[PDB]
Amino acid sequence: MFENITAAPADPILGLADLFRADERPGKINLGIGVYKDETGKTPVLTSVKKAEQYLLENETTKNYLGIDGIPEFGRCTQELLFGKGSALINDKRARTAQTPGGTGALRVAADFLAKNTSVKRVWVSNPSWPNHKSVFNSAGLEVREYAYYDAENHTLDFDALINSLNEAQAGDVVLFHGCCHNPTGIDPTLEQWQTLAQLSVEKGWLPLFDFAYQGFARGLEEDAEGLRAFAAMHKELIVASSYSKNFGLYNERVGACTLVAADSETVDRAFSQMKAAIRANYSNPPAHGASVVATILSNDALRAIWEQELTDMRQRIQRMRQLFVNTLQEKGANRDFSFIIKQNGMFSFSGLTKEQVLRLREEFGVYAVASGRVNVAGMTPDNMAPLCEAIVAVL
Amino acid sequence: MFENITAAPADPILGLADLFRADERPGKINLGIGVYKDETGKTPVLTSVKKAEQYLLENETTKNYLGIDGIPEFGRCTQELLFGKGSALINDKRARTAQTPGGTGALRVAADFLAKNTSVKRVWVSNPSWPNHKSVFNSAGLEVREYAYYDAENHTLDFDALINSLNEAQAGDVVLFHGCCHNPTGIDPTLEQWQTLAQLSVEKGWLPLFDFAYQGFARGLEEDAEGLRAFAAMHKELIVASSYSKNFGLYNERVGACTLVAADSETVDRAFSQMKAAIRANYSNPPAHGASVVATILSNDALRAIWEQELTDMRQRIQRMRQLFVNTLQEKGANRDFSFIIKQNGMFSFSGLTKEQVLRLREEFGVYAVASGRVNVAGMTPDNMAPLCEAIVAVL
Ligand SMILES: Cc1ncc(COP(=O)(O)O)c(CN)c1O
Ligand SMILES: Cc1ncc(COP(=O)(O)O)c(CN)c1O
Repeated sequence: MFENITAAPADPILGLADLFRADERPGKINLGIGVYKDETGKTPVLTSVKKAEQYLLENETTKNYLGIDGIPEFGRCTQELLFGKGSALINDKRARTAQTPGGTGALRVAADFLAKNTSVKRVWVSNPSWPNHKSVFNSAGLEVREYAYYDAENHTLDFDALINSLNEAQAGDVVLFHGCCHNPTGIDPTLEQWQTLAQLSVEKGWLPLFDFAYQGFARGLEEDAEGLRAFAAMHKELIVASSYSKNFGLYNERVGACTLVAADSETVDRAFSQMKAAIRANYSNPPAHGASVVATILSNDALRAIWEQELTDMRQRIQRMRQLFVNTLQEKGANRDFSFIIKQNGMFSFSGLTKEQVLRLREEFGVYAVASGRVNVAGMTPDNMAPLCEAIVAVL
Repeated sequence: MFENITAAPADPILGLADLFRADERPGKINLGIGVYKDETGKTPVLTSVKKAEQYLLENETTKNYLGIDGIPEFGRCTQELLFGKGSALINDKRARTAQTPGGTGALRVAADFLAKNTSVKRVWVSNPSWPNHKSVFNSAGLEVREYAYYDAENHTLDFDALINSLNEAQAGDVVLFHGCCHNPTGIDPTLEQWQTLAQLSVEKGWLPLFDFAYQGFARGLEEDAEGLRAFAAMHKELIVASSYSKNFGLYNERVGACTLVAADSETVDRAFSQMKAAIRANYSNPPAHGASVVATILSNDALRAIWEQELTDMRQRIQRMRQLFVNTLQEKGANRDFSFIIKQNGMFSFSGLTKEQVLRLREEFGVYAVASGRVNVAGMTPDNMAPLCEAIVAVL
């Protein structure tokens, strides 16, 4: 049965990682990483999370299965983060949330749900995006089409190209939007651009699918949800796939959510019953520990305050590295302005380096980025910034 | 897009559960439950698990993502449980294990892997089986066909009917086997019957898929794997979907494994690369906490001993209830043979009650079983056995 199976394509991520580990040079630097690191180069467990885990160790008396949609408090806390306390969507019971194994798990549940219960055949994704978006949607039998996004000359949102691309989208297509901190570019729509897109989406009959993996890493929890909430105010229907992997530092515990929104409570409940069937046929019901930590923290005033400040510390450290990177580069020698780095949001930015410059940075200087030129600014520290920048300047 | 979606079918499980909850009668009894309960009617966190969770709280310093296939130690320990320490499959590196979100997650990964990378179109499942088997395989686009299994006259394995049924299976079809503790019947092949089936499967070109959710609940860890190991000795290729939900009491942490076996190490590694691709496009990588507890316990002599004895305590309590149920039915005036209950394995048995008897049980006596007559003998205790049996005798 298995003798003729073709090996999966290479996987550049695992990948880049292995080469970096094998590298014997001082002082090699990994900017290809996909997680947050603090100023010491570690990805610690958040203190709020440790405190919550201690509470669960002390208080859990069973591991009995959760419901298919997971912990109810997790679902309520999730909708308040997405839509805001007092949102009409919440008041009108127009939204149902399933706890999922990570943001990826939410995307796949959304995809399976749409493939089996609607006429959706196609999902529009930005070029560039997270590379697993195409894999997830194709796995459910959905075609992925790309829309233009990045102005490589100005390192900005090519808004005109975006709108032009998306005019090829038919009514009933899904259009995926990164809620904030676009991966890989760090370039997000302004609020006014979000509002324009919301209006266009209504007119053209798109189903919006928000991928919200970095809430809190651009400007703040509420600010980062402005775009989503502009869409929510304009649409009867939408889906949100959110993730707590980065903003709770809970990557490996697989903590995310798929939130379904419809015109009213009867419609969303009926539709959500099929979303639950899609979950049942995949992993049956979701892993408690990470989501329980999230619910425990979000619903406790003391823990939530500690967590919100840890998330603010992460957001602020990323911003300090963006500033320190620009200063260190090019007040000391470099190319057509790197100030675009200060305006971008989240852990990631395209550096503007070519695939060959990136290879030369790996081979000659032991500095690792992804072939697209994406760098994770949280892999930067005050201590490694000077050598990093000296290497970059050398390949310009 | 969602206005015309059809509601998912009713869900008899949630279902039975809700009706039971709402029932205001003493002394209602729930035998429809799908988990272990101890003699006090609780489903505790195992002590070994609590000890491991304390160790992880003390020692974890990151939640950074696991690899796609999860914790390596979890994989090694899983293969030793399945195949035995010193198995040729292990020595010859013919097996690859992915940590998955529960046994359900393992089944879905197997199904996606098979649908996308092989010519498999059909999976044969016993009639009866766990009702989610059909949903999982269908979700991946695979047809499910049923083979005969249960002799309702003798409360035994209808081995002739099984073999006759399966002769309609074509070469290249998947045949699913429950490894031990068949759900819902508690009826397992004898070792000689497993050996006959292993020979037949080789001759007919079936791909065996073992669903191994109750290792340790029939006779013991090694004994319960005899059937699987008889197949492993005879086949180049097979898949195992195992679960740690029941035997570690880790239901909601979603802890299972999908183990792929091929003729040699080159073939299994190449095929496993596509199994990892199937995982990546689903939930990306698996939840650490439950599997880490399992690896921590299995790889530590002290914890493993505490855990093996807790599992033995569960197996033995189930056996004591089987005996007490048969004795008490006799003593309450059932004038018929229930001795078949003593020979069946695991938490579940068909009581032999009709769907109407089961409804009458619920309505007149507040005793809840599944409509098929399946009862969970771990819902039985020395204290509730007499009323339970009085009610049953009353509807015979
Ligand atoms: C845009 C985007 N979508 C989804 C994911 C997947 O997140 P998770 O690890 O929670 O599955 C990521 C990576 N955090 C991402 O960047
Ligand atoms: C035969 C069978 N297969 C798989 C499962 C699902 O197990 P899990 O909860 O680990 O996904 C069950 C329920 N334990 C089962 O009885």
